[PDB]
Amino acid sequence: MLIAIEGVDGAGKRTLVEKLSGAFRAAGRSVATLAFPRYGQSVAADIAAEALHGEHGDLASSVYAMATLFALDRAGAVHTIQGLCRGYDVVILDRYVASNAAYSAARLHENAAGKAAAWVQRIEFARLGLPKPDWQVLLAVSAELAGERDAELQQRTGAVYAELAAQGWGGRWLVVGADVDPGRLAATLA
Amino acid sequence: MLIAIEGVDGAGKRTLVEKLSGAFRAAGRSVATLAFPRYGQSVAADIAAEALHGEHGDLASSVYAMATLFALDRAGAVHTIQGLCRGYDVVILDRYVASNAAYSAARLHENAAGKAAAWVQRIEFARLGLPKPDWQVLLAVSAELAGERSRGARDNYERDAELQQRTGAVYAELAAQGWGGRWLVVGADVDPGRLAATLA
Ligand SMILES: Cc1cn([C@H]2C[C@H](N=[N+]=[N-])[C@@H](COP(=O)(O)O)O2)c(=O)[nH]c1=O
Repeated sequence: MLIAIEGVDGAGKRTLVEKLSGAFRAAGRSVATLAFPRYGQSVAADIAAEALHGEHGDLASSVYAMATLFALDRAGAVHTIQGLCRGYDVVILDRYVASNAAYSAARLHENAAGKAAAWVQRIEFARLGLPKPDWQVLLAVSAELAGERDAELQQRTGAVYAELAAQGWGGRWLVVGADVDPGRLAATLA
Repeated sequence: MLIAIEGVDGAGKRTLVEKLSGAFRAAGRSVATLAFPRYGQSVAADIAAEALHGEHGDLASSVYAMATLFALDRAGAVHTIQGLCRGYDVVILDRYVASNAAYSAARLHENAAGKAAAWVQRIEFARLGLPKPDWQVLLAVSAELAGERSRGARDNYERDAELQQRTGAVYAELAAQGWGGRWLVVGADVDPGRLAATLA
């Protein structure tokens, strides 16, 4: 089973990944995780990060260029993902293909049913061969709550996410809070 | 030996690569050739091509983004360029790192002393560790003649007549200062044998 954990930055994804992993193991299943972007593991991911820090000229000014960088990063992890999927019962990804769909649309002031989100599916899932996640778990957080733990882009990204999940973008979604009961979540995703 | 053929679009590089390839084979030197972008062999390349034809939203509008896809295309070809360099006496590349430096600077109305050229330098050679070619051969040609060759669809770069002229100008500067290594500037009527003899 392939599970993607999605949400805005500061939503609490890294932590929810561990908890959900802990719950699945307690239930007698093996679990491997992988996080994106794979900083330090792929040039695409490292250039994207740098671009976001004001490097590489006008690269960051292009929504589709940034999106492509994050996709090329995932493309280079296909062999890894396929490996984890053959060895472990559950593979949990800290951010996946929907992160590109959500942030790209938000930067373009589009919505989940827009072109950028449609484009992400055609590119990553079919052309690059990234496995479509069985479950996409949205750790939804309001703009207000996120602030506590780029606001406008972040807020709009949160909105695209809420809609992506409601529309079953790329598959079945589940919305949860950071406090969600690990054991109940694992049982629901079994 | 690694030789890179450079020039603007329609300059007639493809041909020169064939002719030079022959001269080398005649002189008893096995030759292999590779062209960039490696269409059909690199998703970065394929996407770059489609982006110049108006696809992938605002991709092509970023000078550095396009340069990056090409740089990433070549990076994923490092092992191959080395595999060729080992199995043949001469490797000929149809466009290489310099293409990226000339076009990127041209798109920015910059010259060889600009940031784009230096940026290309660091990321491709230094960071990505692309093998520096022993020879960079600039195939100079008339801007009028080159443009007509292409008019006879064309992507956003080919339709840009001023881009192609600035690209030629920057190219000449690159070769003139030995950007990235030793260059050789030739005309369309250059004799293959003579050139091959010179290069090797
Ligand atoms: C993995 C991923 C991240 N991103 C974004 C969200 C983030 N924006 N900020 N700041 C940025 C870095 O995300 P991380 O903080 O999780 O590394 O890139 C995408 O746009 N698409 C993707 O596929």
